[PDB]
Amino acid sequence: GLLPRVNGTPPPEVPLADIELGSLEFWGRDDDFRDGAFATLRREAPISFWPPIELAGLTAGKGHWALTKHDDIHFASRHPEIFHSSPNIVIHDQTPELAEYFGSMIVLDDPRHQRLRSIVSRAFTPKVVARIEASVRERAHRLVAAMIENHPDGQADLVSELAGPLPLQIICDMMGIPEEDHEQIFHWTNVILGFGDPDLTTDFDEFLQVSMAIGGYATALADDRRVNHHGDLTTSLVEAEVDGERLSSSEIAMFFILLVVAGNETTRNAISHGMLALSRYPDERAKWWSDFDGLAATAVEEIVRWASPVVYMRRTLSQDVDLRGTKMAAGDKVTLWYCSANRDEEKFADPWTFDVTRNPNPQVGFGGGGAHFCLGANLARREIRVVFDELRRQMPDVVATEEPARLLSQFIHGIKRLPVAWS
Ligand code: HEM
Ligand SMILES: CC(C)CCC[C@@H](C)[C@H]1CC[C@H]2[C@@H]3C(=O)C=C4C[C@@H](O)CC[C@]4(C)[C@H]3CC[C@]12C
Repeated sequence: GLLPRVNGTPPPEVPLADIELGSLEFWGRDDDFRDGAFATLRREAPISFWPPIELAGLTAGKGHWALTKHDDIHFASRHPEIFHSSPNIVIHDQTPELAEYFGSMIVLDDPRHQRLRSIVSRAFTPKVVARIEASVRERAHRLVAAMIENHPDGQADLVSELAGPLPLQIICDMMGIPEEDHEQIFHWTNVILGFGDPDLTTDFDEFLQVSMAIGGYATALADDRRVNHHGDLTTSLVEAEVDGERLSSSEIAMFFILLVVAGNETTRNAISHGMLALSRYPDERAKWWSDFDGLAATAVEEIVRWASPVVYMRRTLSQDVDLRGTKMAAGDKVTLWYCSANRDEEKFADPWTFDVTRNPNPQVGFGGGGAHFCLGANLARREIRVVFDELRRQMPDVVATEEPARLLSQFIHGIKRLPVAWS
């Protein structure tokens, strides 16, 4: 049931008049239409203004300027003195009731951002990730083995059985979340980054119920670790002193929520889109499987470029900015479309070819660099690598058998369900 594709094919041309970045219906279209829309913007309207989507649109606040060029997204990322992460990194205004749960370091500027990031950043270094490499592989090995055992007919949903669980288990392990609570945590983060998709929720009170629930989970776990320290990130949070003063319970909960949402709702889509690409372009599977360790570094970078799991991130101007002939005003919202930068014809020879040997590969799936560069980048790369190594070893012919069920989202390039089959 997988539709045939030809590597290197550009999307059909999308007329400039047909693009509505502010409509839910646009984000419901398939990737060819979306990719073609962003190609048209790069060529004919590389900076342009759009209204918020209608999803909770009455409280969204103002519209935004869309940056579609790799170099413009780079400039914005590298100059937070102009393009601020405060007050929010999605288009929607962060209302007071949302700020209760989501006013974390990701919506702060330096120096407070850096002081918060430094509490945990040593647990995400390459050498620390190398320590828990063996744990990461054991968890991936066991999940892939369970897929074979749980599905003797050789068919299953890659997302529920592997792509979701592996990153979930790792970040829960690093936070010190008990094994019995994994499913509950994943349900909550699925809803928090699925608002607007009816398979997740379209009811904002249910969203607020979930946010309440994970916030209360976080504070209860932090309260236990304050009494009895463990060697986990939650204990690092309760123990930290920023200029002699400890974090508030509110600050601890927001930080906890940031880490588990980010760890649960990103890598899984790199894996699902990676499987889809290897299914559509079998020469690339054949190349990688023939020399997994020789090709893994370039293959992992190309999977992130192809998937762009985070579609965009917002910034806010503190001064007037005249960029590429477009005059934007102090206080305007500006959006950084990584999904577009990662197809930029000025930065990639042959952007429409999925090439697991690609080098160089200046992909900005982890953002354009700078102060908020993805804290989990090293971890995510290892998570992707070990999952595909275990699929290669245990079920080398695993392939998608249907087009995926796509998450309805402007922010997250989500695959909800991906049927696969193996011999
Ligand atoms: C392939 C997987 C992932 C992708 C594509 C991705 C993408 C991103 C992007 C685009 C940003 C914003 C960068 C910027 O503003 O310049 C970000 C920030 C962040 N990510 Fe990742 N992410 C991934 C996996 C993870 C994982 C597994 C974690 C584990 C906890 C994580 C934790 C974070 C955190 C904490 C931040 C905020 C950093 C800060 O504000 O200083 N991410 N991520
Ligand atoms: C992908 C990761 C790297 C980052 C995750 C960030 C998470 C923890 C946080 C940071 C800011 C939060 C959003 C917000 O402030 C406003 C709204 C509007 C509301 O109508 C629906 C929910 C939404 C999109 C929030 C969803 C959760 C977000 C993205």
